[PDB]
Amino acid sequence: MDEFEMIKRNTSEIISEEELREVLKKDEKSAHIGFEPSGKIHLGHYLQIKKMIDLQNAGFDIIILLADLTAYLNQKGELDEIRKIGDYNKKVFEAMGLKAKYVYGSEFQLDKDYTLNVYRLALKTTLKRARRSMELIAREDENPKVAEVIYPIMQVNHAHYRGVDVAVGGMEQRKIHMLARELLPKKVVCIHNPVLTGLDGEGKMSSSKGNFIAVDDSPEEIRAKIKKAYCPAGVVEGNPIMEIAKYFLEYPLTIKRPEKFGGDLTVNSYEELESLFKNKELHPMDLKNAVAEELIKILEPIRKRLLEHHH
Amino acid sequence: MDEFEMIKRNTSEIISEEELREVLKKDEKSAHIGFEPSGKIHLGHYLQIKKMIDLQNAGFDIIILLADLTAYLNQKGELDEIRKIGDYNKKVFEAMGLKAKYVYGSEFQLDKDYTLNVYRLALKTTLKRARRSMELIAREDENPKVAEVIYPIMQVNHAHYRGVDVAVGGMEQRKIHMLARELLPKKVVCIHNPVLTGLDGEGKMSSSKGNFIAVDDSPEEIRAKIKKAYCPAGVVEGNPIMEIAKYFLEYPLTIKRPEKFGGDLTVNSYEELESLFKNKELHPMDLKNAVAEELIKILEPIRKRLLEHHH
Ligand SMILES: N[C@@H](Cc1ccc(O)c([N+](=O)[O-])c1)C(=O)O
Ligand SMILES: N[C@@H](Cc1ccc(O)c([N+](=O)[O-])c1)C(=O)O
Ligand SMILES: N[C@@H](Cc1ccc(O)c([N+](=O)[O-])c1)C(=O)O
Ligand SMILES: N[C@@H](Cc1ccc(O)c([N+](=O)[O-])c1)C(=O)O
Ligand code: NA
Ligand code: NA
Repeated sequence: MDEFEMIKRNTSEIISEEELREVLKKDEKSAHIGFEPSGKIHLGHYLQIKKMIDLQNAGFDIIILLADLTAYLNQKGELDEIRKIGDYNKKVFEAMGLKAKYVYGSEFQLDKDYTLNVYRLALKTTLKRARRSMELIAREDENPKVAEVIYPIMQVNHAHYRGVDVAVGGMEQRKIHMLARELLPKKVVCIHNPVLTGLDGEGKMSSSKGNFIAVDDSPEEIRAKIKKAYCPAGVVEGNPIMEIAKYFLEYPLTIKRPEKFGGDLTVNSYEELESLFKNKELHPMDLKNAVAEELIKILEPIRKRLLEHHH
Repeated sequence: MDEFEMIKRNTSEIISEEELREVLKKDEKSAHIGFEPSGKIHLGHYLQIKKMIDLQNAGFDIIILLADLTAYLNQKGELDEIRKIGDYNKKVFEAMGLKAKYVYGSEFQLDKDYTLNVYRLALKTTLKRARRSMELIAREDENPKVAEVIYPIMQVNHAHYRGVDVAVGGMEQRKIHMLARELLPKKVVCIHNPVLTGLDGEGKMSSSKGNFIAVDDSPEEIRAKIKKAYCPAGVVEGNPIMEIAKYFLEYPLTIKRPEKFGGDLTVNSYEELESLFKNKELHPMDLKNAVAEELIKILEPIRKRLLEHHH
């Protein structure tokens, strides 16, 4: 497993693998990701931070944007409060083990030169394209605002401003990134991570949809959340519990079961787990129980680092 | 005729007359108008400059924005060239007799605080409202750009930034001004001047439609343009020649005619002219001839001031 395969692990798409290969030959390389500050940091965040750590171990210089200004544009409240959530988010990301350069968008995104560039990009971006690129990002609004279409070109310009080699995001970011790749002189390699299904199975996992597991949830909270989750037997597609097994659990893995249900079961790989589960050889409740306990152990260091701040 | 009536002369609407009355009681009062730089200055410009001179004589401090940045947003070309046209436009406005403070939008519209305000207004302005407000302003584009909707909120913020008492524009500006009146804490009095019909009668007079009389056109040019113009007998509505008689000619006025067509005719007022013309007592060609000669004499000082620069 070389650096390229490590980086590709568990991604949905890399635009493009040949360009990424060229980047990996450089000694000095940069990757960045931006996060609108969020009041709870959940497994979707952690999946992305995990990817930044992968890149960091591949020799990348890592930048994390606390995207306070685009969060303001996306109707998340005042800037001062957004900034305070940003500082909390940074502490969580540090607790996750990421030492990086943390920057607030408003530190530079209001400079004359940045703004002039944003306006130059606004001349090249159609309203229709801008709106399409925000479909999975914009706060729901029956009356969309001008701010919605300024949002994507801020994110495009950021990649230009920083000269970063690689941009990372969830798949929800992919249309903004392909806009960047179309408009900017330097083409950024984009790495997109899968969108986690929320615990209800109804939509995507989000801080605003109340369908997430937070990295600092208590053990009892996690058990309850998993126990209630959508997880139909034989079904992997849109199964949030199977997703968690695929992206966060360490293998080989021992699923503990009562002997009257077959007793303990050791899987050496997610793919092994997947066949057992598709073949209805693994009951949803036994999967839930194992996922819950292993995730508790996975998140424990993060929760304890954050709880030590209170102590 | 007091200051209020002088200011109201030949306007299409004042939003609102009661607010304007309150402004006129102040000793220190400000009015502004903005112009995207234009390669030819025409009678539509002159009508608006005439209104600024009216205000100036009413004791208003006058500001003229050479709107280089919004012109850039509206797809009029580079900024450096736009700025050069702006400087030419200023010289024409001076030749028209307006001594004022001339400012370029880019001198201040890119400052951090200005931009932050623009983004705050973008949170309160719907895309639909922004687009509607640009219907008569935006360059024709089958694929409208994000820049189109940033444009109006720049103009709104400008009024906020300057704290001006009065904003002046053609009626094409009225939806942007009513947006300003809705969003800003200080309500600006808006004075709207009529939109001149182009010489073809087909649409509005514009620098880009080639249907205008420029203030520096030669006498022979003006005669030709007027001679070719739409001017149907008995019709005042959308008659560009009658419009010119109403907004630019001095009364009383002598229309010279051959005796075989009734001989010279003296009208003491546009309204007099209008009845003679509606009653088909005035032939279009005699109207054209008089309009042409009087307009030539009206524009002569402007043309000579500008021609003295070459000399
Ligand atoms: N769109 C990201 C936030 C973001 C990512 C990258 C960026 O460069 C910027 N930005 O420039 O403000 C913002 C989100 O959904 O959380
Ligand atoms: N179309 C997406 C947009 C969206 C998704 C998730 C979110 O958390 C937010 N949000 O915070 O505003 C917005 C949706 O399902 O709503
Ligand atoms: N919309 C005006 C130009 C303009 C008027 C007033 C203004 O404040 C600004 N502006 O702020 O850039 C621009 C035109 O059609 O020519
Ligand atoms: N809808 C208007 C917009 C417009 C009018 C006049 C103009 O000069 C320009 N322009 O310069 O782009 C634009 C039109 O008839 O085209
Ligand atoms: Na080296
Ligand atoms: Na006084």
